[PDB]
Amino acid sequence: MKIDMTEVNNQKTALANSISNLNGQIDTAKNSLTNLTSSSSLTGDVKTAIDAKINNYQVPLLTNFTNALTTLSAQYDKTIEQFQSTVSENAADAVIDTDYLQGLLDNYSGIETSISTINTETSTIYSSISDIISLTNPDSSTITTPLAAAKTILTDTKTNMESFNGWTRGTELADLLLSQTQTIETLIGYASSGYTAADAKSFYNNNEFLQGVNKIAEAIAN
Amino acid sequence: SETSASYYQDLANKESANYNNAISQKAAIDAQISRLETAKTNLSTQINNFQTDIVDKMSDIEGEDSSQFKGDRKTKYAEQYTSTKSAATTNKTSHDTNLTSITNKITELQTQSTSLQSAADTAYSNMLSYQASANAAN
Amino acid sequence: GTDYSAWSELTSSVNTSVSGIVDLASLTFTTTTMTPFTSFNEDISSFNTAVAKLQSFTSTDVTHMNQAAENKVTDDSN
Repeated sequence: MKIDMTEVNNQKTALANSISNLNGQIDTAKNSLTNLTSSSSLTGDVKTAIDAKINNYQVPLLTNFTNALTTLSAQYDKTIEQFQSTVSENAADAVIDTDYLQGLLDNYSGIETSISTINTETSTIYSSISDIISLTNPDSSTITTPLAAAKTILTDTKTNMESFNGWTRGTELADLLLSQTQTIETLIGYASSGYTAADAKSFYNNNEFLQGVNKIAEAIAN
Repeated sequence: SETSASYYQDLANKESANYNNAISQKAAIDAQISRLETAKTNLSTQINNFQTDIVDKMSDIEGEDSSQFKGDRKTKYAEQYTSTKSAATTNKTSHDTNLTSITNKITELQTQSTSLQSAADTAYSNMLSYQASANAAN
Repeated sequence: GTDYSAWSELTSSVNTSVSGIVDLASLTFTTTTMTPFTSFNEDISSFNTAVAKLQSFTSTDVTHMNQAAENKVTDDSN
């Protein structure tokens, strides 16, 4: 269990670059589909059904894929927010290894025993010659108080690391992609019949999937 | 003869008491020297253990590897480590100061034991002179 | 009238532009092993799976649209 915020922020930049490239290619695919609806090279009721199919599904499908990229980017930023809030670590290059913290913790017992044993021994030799010369044994709690506080930091950090490692995101992107898959599968089932088929035409003219994609995009704009 | 011998005999009796008192005080001082030698031996052993088992072991919980521990959590941890290491060094210095005080006390007691032996030798020689004068006076 | 050449050229540009959408590059974590950050590749893979499914349908829908145009040419000629 290890995390390097340097690598995480580098992946955030690489993710933004790939999202920028995909959004440009998606916009090109949107323009190509738009050119079909504005074309007069085909006419009739079959063109009315194709225009309804493109404007109510094909273009919204490309729009929702851009919304999926924006949602994936927002979830990556929120995952960084969740890490920097659960562990309390706002450093941009922070490196934390749970096994390395445990290795530092495995040496505390030997130091704690040495401090407690030597303190008992020195206190004995100081009290044995107290009638000859009274000498003060130094306070061992001056060492063990920050020693335990330092151990708490290693105790709390390792715990929050293991705690954050089990944190789960929401189903926002999973629900968006399931809506994409179900819509595409329905368009596949209608591809064997004609565009002017009663069941297929009624589906192409239904704008509920378009309104759903419009609502996801409008929420993203605020 | 009777007031002259009693005069020197009384002075010999006092020097005899001074000898026995000086020897007893020297025996008590020598007993304090022995107890401090024991304390110096055991304190030096615990000082060496404080260096190897406490001060020298601090580097094993430091975490100076930047490739495995870096950020604000290391900063908060390095602060408490510095306070722990500074306290362990201070407590060792305290033991070294007490060890010096014990050594200086041993030296002062050895000087006092020699003075008590010199006082006993003087009292014994005075007793022998007074005893000879008291014996010849009769 | 129906111009099949212009229509087939536009549907060809649709199939080209949709297939021109590349895979979302997977993130690379060499030292980072956190599950919340490692599990992002499953979301990227499921994204490219849904996109590849749209690309397969688009390749079929382009052929479907071209057939509707030539059916319009054949039936309007009669």
